[PDB]
Amino acid sequence: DILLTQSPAILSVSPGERVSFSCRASQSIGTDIHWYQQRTNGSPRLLIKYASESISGIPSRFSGSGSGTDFTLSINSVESEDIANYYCQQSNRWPFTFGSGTKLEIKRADAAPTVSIFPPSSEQLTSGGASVVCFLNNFYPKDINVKWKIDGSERQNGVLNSWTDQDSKDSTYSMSSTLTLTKDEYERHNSYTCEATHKTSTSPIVKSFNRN
Amino acid sequence: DILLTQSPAILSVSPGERVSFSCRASQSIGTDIHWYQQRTNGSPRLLIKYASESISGIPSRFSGSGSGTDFTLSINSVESEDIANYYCQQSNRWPFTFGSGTKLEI
Amino acid sequence: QVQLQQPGAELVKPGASVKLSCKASGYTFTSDWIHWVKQRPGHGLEWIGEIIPSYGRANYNEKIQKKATLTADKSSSTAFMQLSSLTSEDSAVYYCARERGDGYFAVWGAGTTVTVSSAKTTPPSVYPLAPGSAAQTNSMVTLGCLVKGYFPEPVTVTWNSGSLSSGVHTFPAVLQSDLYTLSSSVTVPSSSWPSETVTCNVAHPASSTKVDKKIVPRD
Amino acid sequence: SALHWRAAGAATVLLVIVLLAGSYLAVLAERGAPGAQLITYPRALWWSVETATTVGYGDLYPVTLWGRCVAVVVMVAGITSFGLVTAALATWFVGREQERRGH
Ligand SMILES: CCCCCCCCCCCC(=O)OC[C@H](CO)OC(=O)CCCCCCCC
Ligand SMILES: CCCC[N+](CCCC)(CCCC)CCCC
Ligand SMILES: CCCCCCCCCO
Ligand SMILES: CCCCCCC
Ligand SMILES: [Co+2]
Repeated sequence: DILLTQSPAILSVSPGERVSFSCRASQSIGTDIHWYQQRTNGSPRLLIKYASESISGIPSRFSGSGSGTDFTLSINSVESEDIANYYCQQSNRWPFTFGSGTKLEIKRADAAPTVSIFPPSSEQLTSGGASVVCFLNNFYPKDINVKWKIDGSERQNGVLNSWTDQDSKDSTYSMSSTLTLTKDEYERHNSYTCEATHKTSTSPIVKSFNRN
Repeated sequence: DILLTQSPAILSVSPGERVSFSCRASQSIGTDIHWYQQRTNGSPRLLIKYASESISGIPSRFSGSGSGTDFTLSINSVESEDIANYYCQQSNRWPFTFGSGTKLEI
Repeated sequence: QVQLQQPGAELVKPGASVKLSCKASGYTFTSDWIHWVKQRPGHGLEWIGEIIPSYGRANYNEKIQKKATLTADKSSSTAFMQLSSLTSEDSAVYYCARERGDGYFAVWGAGTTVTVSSAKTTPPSVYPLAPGSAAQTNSMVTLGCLVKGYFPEPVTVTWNSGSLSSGVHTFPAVLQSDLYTLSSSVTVPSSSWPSETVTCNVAHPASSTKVDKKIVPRD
Repeated sequence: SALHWRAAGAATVLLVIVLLAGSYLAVLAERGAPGAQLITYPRALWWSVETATTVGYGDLYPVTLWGRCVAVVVMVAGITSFGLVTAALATWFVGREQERRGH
C-alpha cells in the first residue's frame, strides 16, 4: 500500500503566520492527494482535493500544492479556529490510505487562569454524595497545578482532574478539578479551597467557600 | 535478480498473539509474492499465493497483504504448530528468487 | 441537511457482535461508494472497507484482521457494517463517508462510538454549578453543570439548546470504577444572569436520554 | 436509409455505450486489487477511450481477470466500429465511382 508520511507530527505557530503541513508519498501519485481537517470531537472535513482544488465553504486562507511524492497544505495567516488535526489521503492506488496526522498548535500571549469554585448542589447532597468542582479557565501556557485544602489542610484523596485540548476560540487551555466526598465526609469540614499556580504569577490564585 | 529481504530473521511471540512477517523486494513486483512454511525436517508448504490468496487446507489464521515492494504474512493468534521457518518467493521476473527466511519462536 | 446519519453509540460485550447503520440522503448515484473509517481515541484515521450500494460489491483492508462485513439496502438507502466478535481493541469511533467514485470523501457521518465492555449502561446525573454567596463577581459570571455516573461514552452537552456557544468548554470525561464523569463551563455577562435564563442540555445516546438542567442562584 | 450509414450511426452509439459501461465495470473489477490504478470513474472513461482507439499509453491499465476481460470487449468494439466506418466509406466511394463511370 502507499505510505503517506506527515512530519512533523505537531506544528507550533504564532497567530497570523503562514503555516505549511507536509505529506510525502512512498511512491509517485501525480496529484491524487486530498486534505482533511478534524477539530477536537468533530468528524473529518474535506479542505482540498486533488492536491490544490478548492472546496466551496472552505476559507480562501487554505491552499494546497505539490505533485508526484511531495505535497503541502498551506494556511495563510493562522487563526484559532484552525487548531485541529490535519490528514492527507491518497486515491492513486487501491487501497486508499491516510497519513498519520499533523496537529496544529498556536502560540498566543500568556494568560492567567480564571478560577471558580463551586459547592455541591442540594440535589446531589440528597443522593448522599458531595462534589466540589473547580474550574481553571482560559490560561496560557498549558502548564498548571491545582491544589486542594480542606479546613487549611492539603487534600489529595478523591481529587480527579481533566484538561482540555487547545481551544479553537481563543487558543487558551482550561482544566477542571473535582473533589468527590460522601455527604458525611463533607459535613465534618467547613472550608474548601482551590489553589492554582501558573507561570503568570509567583503567587497562587485561590478560591474557597465555607459550608454555612 | 530480484532481492527479497526478510527482517527480522527471528521473531519471538507469546501464544495467541498476532504476528507479522516482513518481505521487501528490491524492486516493484505488483502482487507476485508467495509464502511458504517449512517445519523442522519437513518440506516447504505453500500458505499464501499472490500476496493475499488463500490456499485450501491452510488454517484461516494465516493471511497476507501488500503490493509493490512491501509484503506481510500475518498470523492471527499464534499457536505451537506455527513454529517453523517462513519464506517468501517472487515470480514477477526471471529467475524466481526466495527470501532468506524468518524463524518463528514462541 | 445531514447527508449521512449514524447512531451516536453502541455498547457491546466481549465476543458479541454489532451492526452499525449509516443512512444516506441527498443526491445518490450508481457511482457512489460508502466507506467505513475507524478512529481509536487520540489516534488517527484507519480505512476499514467500502461498498458500492448500487451493486453490493464490498472490498476490505487486507492489512488488518477482518472484523467487518458490509451490506447496503437500496430502498432504505442504508449502508451497514457488521462488526463481529469484538474485543477492547475494537472500541473506537467508526465513521461512514461517501465517495462519488472520484477518490475523496466529500462528506462524513458524525460517527458511532463503540464501546466493548462487560459493564452496563447508566444514564448520567446532572447537577447545577452556581457560585456560592461570597463569590465576588466581575463583568462575567461562570456557571456550569456536572455530568456524573454515566456509561458508556459519549454525552453531548449544549447550552440553551445550542443557542449559547461562546464561553463554553466541556471537559473530557474521567473513568472511575466503570463510570464516567465530566463538567461543562459557560461564561456569560454577569448583568445578564439570572434575568436572562441559562440551561444545560445533556444527551446520552446509549441510554436514549436527554435531560435539561436550569442554572439558578443558590439559596 | 442506406445500410452502411445506418450501421455507422449504430456503431457509434454502441461504442459510446461500451465506453461508459466499460468505465463503470473496470472500476468495479479493479477496486479490491492492491496496486490497481484503474479505480476512479473519470480516468476510467479516459482509459477506455485510449483502449478503444487502441492508443494504450500505459498510464492506466487493468490488472485483474475481469478488468482485463472488460478491456478486451472495449478493444474489440473500438476496432470493429472504426472498421465499420471504413467499410461504409468504401461503399460510398464505390457507388459514386460506378456512377461517374455510367454503370
Ligand atoms: C496457454 C494457456 C493459457 C491459459 C490462461 C488462462 C487464464 C484464464 C483464466 C484462469 C483464471 C486465473 O486464475 O487467472 C486470473 C488471475 C487471477 O490470479 O489474474 C489475471 O490477471 C489473469 C489475466 C488473464 C486475462 C486474460 C483475458 C483474456 C480474454
Ligand atoms: C491509425 C490507426 C490504425 C490502427 N489500427 C486500427 C485502429 C483501431 C481503432 C489498429 C487495428 C489493429 C487491430 C490499424 C492497425 C495499424 C497497423
Ligand atoms: C466480459 C466483460 C463482462 C464484464 C465481466 C464482469 C464485470 C466486473 C465484475 O465484477
Ligand atoms: C456483462 C455486460 C458486459 C458489459 C460490456 C463491457 C464493456
Ligand atoms: Co454491374
